[PDB]
Amino acid sequence: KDILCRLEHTTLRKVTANTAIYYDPNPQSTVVAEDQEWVNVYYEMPDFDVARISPWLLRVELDRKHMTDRKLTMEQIAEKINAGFGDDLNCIFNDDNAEKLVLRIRIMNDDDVFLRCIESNMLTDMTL
Amino acid sequence: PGFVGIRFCQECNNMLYPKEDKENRILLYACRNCDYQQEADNSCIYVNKITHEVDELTQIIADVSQDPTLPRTEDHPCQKCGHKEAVFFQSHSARAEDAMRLYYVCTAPHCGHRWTE
Amino acid sequence: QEKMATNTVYVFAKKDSKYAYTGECRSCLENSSRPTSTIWVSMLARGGQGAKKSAIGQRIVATLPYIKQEVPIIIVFRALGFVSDRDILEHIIYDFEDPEMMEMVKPSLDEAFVIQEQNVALNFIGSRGAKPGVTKEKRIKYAKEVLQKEMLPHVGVSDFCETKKAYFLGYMVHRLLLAALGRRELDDRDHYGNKR
Amino acid sequence: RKLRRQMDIIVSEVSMIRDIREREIRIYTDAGRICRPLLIVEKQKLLLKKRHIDQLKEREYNNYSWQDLVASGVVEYIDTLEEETVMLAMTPDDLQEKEVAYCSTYTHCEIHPSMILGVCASIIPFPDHNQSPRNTYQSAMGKQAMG
Amino acid sequence: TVINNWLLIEGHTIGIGDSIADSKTYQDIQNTIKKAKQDVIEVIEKAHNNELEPTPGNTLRQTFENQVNRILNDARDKTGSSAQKSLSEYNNFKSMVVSGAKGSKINISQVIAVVGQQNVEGKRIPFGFKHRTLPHFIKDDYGP
Ligand SMILES: [Zn+2]
Ligand SMILES: [Zn+2]
Repeated sequence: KDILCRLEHTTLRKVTANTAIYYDPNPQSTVVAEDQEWVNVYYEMPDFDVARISPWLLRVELDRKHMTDRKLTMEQIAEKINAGFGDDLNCIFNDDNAEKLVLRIRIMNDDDVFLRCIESNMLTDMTL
Repeated sequence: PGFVGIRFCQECNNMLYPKEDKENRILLYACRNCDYQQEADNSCIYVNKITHEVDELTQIIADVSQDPTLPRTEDHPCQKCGHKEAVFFQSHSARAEDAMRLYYVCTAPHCGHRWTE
Repeated sequence: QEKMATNTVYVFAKKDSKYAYTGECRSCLENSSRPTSTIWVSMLARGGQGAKKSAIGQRIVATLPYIKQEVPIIIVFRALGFVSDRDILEHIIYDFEDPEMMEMVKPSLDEAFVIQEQNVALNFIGSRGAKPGVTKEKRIKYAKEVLQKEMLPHVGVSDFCETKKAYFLGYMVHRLLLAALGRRELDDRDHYGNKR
Repeated sequence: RKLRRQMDIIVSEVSMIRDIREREIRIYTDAGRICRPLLIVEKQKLLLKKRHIDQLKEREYNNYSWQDLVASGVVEYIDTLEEETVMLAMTPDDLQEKEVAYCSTYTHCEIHPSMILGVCASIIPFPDHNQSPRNTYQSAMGKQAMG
Repeated sequence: TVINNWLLIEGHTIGIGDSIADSKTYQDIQNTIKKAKQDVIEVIEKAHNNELEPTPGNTLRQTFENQVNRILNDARDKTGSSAQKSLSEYNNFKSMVVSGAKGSKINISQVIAVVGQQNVEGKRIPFGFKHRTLPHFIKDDYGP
């Protein structure tokens, strides 16, 4: 099964449950009812300004079933996204506290639909 | 979460488009034909359900109880009106028909209740 | 001799072409010397991006008779004298309480927000025809002639048949959307209710 | 349908189809549709009563034809679109008597199953006991027999 | 030459007496058909109530389709075997099959016991009408 997962072409689309984009200009007061933001709250990763200044974000929720079957973790997906997108993107994942597997993606510093374009370009050919 | 609907203008009745406020850091719906602005209701401007967990009972209509070619049962009474007879059928849809789920529609007149077994 | 049933909307799947689901209606008015003229209402597939850094959604595009280019649906609806996006959406999607279908039609609606006038819409209709136009003049009339006597003769060929043709084109687009959703199954070319 | 079972306004060939799952009702009056007559089952009961047979045996005397039975609202022509929305009984001796019920919601009844065959497949004795390729080959040969 | 000229003395035929089994064999065939039909019906009632679980590798509809085809193929094979145990060594179908001159055991099974499942494109008869194969059947009828 491990070799089977290491051979099959697994995109982000086959693993994601649903996705959406939001406008959350204050990560401290995230509008999407999560306190895992403690990371950003105490993160010294560039706060905003030229960084998380992008208020719009990509909130994508994974399912537990395909993450279990493909033998994947949140950190591996985040690392693949970071490697494929450089430092233009910021990814914050979710620990194994609930079944809701959350990836929040922000633009690091065309305007707003570019996030949707890279959402399509990330569902298509990430090659996890 | 939930779906996002198309916002509409009030003057020229075209589609409103999302944009940011550089001053107050809020989302505003703005037209492109005219110059009209509206305060947003939610942060979710785009959504995409990919796992496709849809409530099939919404797509079910009550009038399908009048179909003679649907099979009936007196084994499952209606929860609302207590009528003992109800028709049952499959999903009848794509992005579906991988699981054989029965959907019941009570055939009693002027109740039209549907449910899932 | 068998033939496909005329004046009936069908939704097929050209799985090899660039279109996900293609609708058609071999429209032929009874007791009309002219033959049938099939209109296609196709949806560009490109399930992901439209080979662009901006083209997100799938765009619905119509193949009209005597017009060689893939005309957008919204262009035709504007060319029928329906300028508002709200009115076109009324004619296409009959419920405003199912946001999923509106979201699916959103990219096609957002392709042609540049063209807002009936004049410009008809000018774009006349552009790239089987008989190309000379100037702004004699090309508006050719596009009007195509929209009057070429597509959908079964809903009527008259000056007051603009709104009936708009209703039937909205029905075609709505059935294509239902096929793209799967709420209605695709149509069979060998079902003998589809043949004459 | 009540007008078609009486031939008041709508011709017998015209077909109504009520799409029930999706709210549509389409009436076809085209020239080229292919239909076939079927009995009409009101109640699990047939509308072809004994009096119809009594008036039908005595043809050339009562001038009671097939068209009179069509006008009586007993048989009607069902085309292929309308077959998608009809519950068709195969034979009345089996599918109107109470049993462990199959549907008990029949609308039409087939006149006789042997009328599904063509002209050359109708001259085959016991064609259901054969194999289908053999029936096809006999249909080919039967238009070739000397006579 | 010599085998034909002996066949003149012996004689070989085939008839309707070679296609009829005794009533005990017919009872066995009908009992097997009834048991398999009831098994298919109870598999269907398991599938409706979501009590059928999907086989790893395919959808639930096909776990169902695999189950139904497996049951019907088992019925066909069992009925064929129970039919071909009752030739009484003079049946001319067995005379031609055992020699291998013309026919096989499948032809004997189809003539005597049961024709079996009919297939189009390797699967069962598709729903040409709206969710039914013929207008005589109720909609969404996955029975035999
Ligand atoms: Zn406006
Ligand atoms: Zn009820």
